[PDB]
Amino acid sequence: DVQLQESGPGLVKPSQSLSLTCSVTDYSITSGYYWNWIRQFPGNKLEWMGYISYDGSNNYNPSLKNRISITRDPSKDQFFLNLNSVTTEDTATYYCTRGSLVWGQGTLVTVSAASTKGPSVFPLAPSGGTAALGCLVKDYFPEPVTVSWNSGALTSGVHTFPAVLQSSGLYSLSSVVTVPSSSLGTQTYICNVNHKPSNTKVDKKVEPK
Amino acid sequence: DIVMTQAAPSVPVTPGESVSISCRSSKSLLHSNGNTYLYWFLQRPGQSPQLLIHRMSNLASGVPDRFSGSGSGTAFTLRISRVEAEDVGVYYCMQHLEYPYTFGGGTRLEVKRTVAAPSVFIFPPSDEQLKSGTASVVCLLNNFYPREAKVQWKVDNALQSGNSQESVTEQDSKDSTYSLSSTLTLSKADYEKHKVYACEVTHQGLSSPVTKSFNR
Ligand SMILES: [Ca+2]
Repeated sequence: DVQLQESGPGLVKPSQSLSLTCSVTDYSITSGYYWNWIRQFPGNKLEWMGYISYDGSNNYNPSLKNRISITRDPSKDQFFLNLNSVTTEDTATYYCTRGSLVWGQGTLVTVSAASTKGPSVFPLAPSGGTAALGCLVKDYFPEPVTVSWNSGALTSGVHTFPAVLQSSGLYSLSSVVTVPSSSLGTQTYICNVNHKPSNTKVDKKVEPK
Repeated sequence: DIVMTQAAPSVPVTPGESVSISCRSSKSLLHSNGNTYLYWFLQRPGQSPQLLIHRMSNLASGVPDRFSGSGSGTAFTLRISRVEAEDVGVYYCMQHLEYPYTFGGGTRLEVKRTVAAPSVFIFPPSDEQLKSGTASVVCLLNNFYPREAKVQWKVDNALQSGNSQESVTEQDSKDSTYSLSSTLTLSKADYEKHKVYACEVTHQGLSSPVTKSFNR
């Protein structure tokens, strides 16, 4: 079935241009529908930015209309958001949508002069019945990281906490999982950490200490 | 533009009971065709918004019979019959009468479930981390309710202050509990000076405070 996937840099410098790509899968963008960009600010407010329609026609929110362009390349089933002259006010999660029904997963864009930095991943080692283990994902920028366990096979009992921005200006979170304490000797537990903004994947095996 | 307003930032509800989420529009959403152009969305924790209701009262495909929309031209209600744990998240109304489309500020659904004590866990800094000259000591509180908890760090029985950060998950889609991490940050030098690192948790579900500790 149809799916939408945003891609783009997680970081844009103040006063520069933000460019995001929506890749549409299993649908021809010239066929039908209106293709929207919607963004969600920190604090969770939603703003509709504009569309490109099936016929290449545009409508933009007067909020942005001088700074925004929505274009497309049907040879790749992609449509694009360009936002000029970004400020800190433009830091948000950006979603591409088909009408109101089909939404991408969203892409976070942080407006900042700082460089990207990939995370350090440290084990949180089980110190019974069940036991908790996890990964401490520290010193990365900007958001987000995603954390999976054993490549997506372990999803029950997982908590990945919201990131906290440290005084150093770098983010940190933990991901933890509840696990049978009998499987600690024979079962391998690896946390899969993905930091898209720096194109860094880290795999860390969490072994009993 | 049309301004969309949701007066309550959140609404409490006991699971199994019913709840109403309200929205107002600054202009009638009834068009010259009889349809009223109001959408309702749920955003569950970690996910994108999802369409529930379209044209004020029409159930979108896959959305249970428990959700229903009603209202006039300017005042709308999403009614959730027999609320389940899976219903948690933020509910947003959106008008699609005229461009620019606009959303209400959202209403979080808070499930008011029964008391549940936290399972507490403590984790020493890894050897890999100690190499960089910083020690992070993590205290984990799992699946508790209500949200309020007091987490106290004790190093050699000396109560800590100023040197920790907490993070709490959104209400869980499956059991409606919260989890919390508390990360204690010290230099390696400050870590090696002491022996007993302890996390003391106070919570309504605990008749007495649970302490977890380790020796360095
Ligand atoms: Ca703001």
